[PDB]
Amino acid sequence: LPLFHIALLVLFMVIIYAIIGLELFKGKMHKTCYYIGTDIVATVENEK
Amino acid sequence: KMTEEECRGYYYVYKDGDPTQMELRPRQWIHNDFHFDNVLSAMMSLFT
Amino acid sequence: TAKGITDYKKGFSFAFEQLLNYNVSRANCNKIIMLFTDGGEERAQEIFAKYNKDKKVRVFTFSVGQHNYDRGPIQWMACENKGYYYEIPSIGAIRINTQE
Amino acid sequence: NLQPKPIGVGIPTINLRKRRPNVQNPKSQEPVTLDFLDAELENDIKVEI
Amino acid sequence: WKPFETIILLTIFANCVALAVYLPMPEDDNNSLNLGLEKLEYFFLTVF
Amino acid sequence: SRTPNKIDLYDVRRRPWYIQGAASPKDMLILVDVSGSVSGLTLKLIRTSV
Amino acid sequence: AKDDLDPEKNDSEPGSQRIKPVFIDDANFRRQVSYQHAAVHIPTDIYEGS
Ligand SMILES: COC(=O)C1=C(C)NC(C)=C([N+](=O)[O-])[C@H]1c1ccccc1C(F)(F)F
Repeated sequence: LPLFHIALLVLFMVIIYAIIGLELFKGKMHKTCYYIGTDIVATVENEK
Repeated sequence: KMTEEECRGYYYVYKDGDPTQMELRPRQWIHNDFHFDNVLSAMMSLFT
Repeated sequence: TAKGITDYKKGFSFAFEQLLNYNVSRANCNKIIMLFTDGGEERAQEIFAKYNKDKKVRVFTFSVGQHNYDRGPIQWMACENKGYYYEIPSIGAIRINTQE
Repeated sequence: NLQPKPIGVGIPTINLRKRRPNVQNPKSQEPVTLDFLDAELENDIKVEI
Repeated sequence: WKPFETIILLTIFANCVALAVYLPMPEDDNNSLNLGLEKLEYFFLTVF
Repeated sequence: SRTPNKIDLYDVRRRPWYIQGAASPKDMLILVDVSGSVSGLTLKLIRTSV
Repeated sequence: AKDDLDPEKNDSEPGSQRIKPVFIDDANFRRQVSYQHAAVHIPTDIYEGS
């Protein structure tokens, strides 16, 4: 009962930033480097 | 290879889990970066 | 595709019957059966008593992959039948145990 | 009729979309087992021979 | 009066041990103790 | 081994000439365990052993 | 066999000492060969010096 005005502030803050991110970063992370001619993603051994 | 004496020469890694696609690398006896080997390293491990 | 209950009794009945065809053209020399499996809770003592009471057949059991299933029964089967036991955890371990 | 090239099985299908450019798969080890009824045209008077 | 509360407190402790000894297995496979512990479920289900 | 970029994976034991004189001919019979527990990394390994 | 024959290499693993042979070219072998000794093939994942 004391920590509810906080939990409604956290919630609307996750709503604010989620929407901003959606506008700003929507559909932007869909290109990686591949091996030429192939469907094999190229990374270094410790790289994600 | 379970002892340092056997951990010599070369082994095969298999990229993308594929037993047709493998490369040759040297095997090496490696120590963990955080260990409990003396008391002072053990305090560094436990701080982490 | 893997699906369903493990049964080492219907697996070694089917194996022995296959081994006894004698109508087909055959090598008729070393008769051996090798099973690839991870862990076994049943030793199937009954199937080996009759099908190979005199141990004509040789049984090799292979435990593969990194897993926690019990390997004692499989080792026992190998020991009972004058076969051998081989683990394979890895792809680089396949080449020297399937020739050994 | 016997030739140096290995005896082949099936229609060869390799996927170009999944072969890395520098890993070197196994080439071949099979024996060259051509049969007499496959080196020459088969008869019934040759299966007797 | 007294022991009715201490027999169901050890009956529930046995149901909680029964849950914790169950071994989840992939792709509709089982062992023998998972078979006997689902026949032990009918006991706790008839006591409660 | 490493002076070109193709690397030999040739084993004498594996060789057919080595094998015929290693041992006598044989009627084998591979059993494969296909129960649910095997599915995963282990199932992948079996197809490559056989 | 399968080692660089270049004289200036000199790896010299412990336990072992190599040979630089002289390698005449030949017929009945369609490759250069030495008749003074036998080569040795060690497979690749096997360490030599064990
Ligand atoms: C000496 O203690 C330490 O090594 C510490 C360890 C190993 N862990 C971390 C994160 C600490 N730190 O620098 O904040 C101190 C620690 C930790 C818990 C409470 C108090 C302290 C104190 F060191 F600040 F007292």
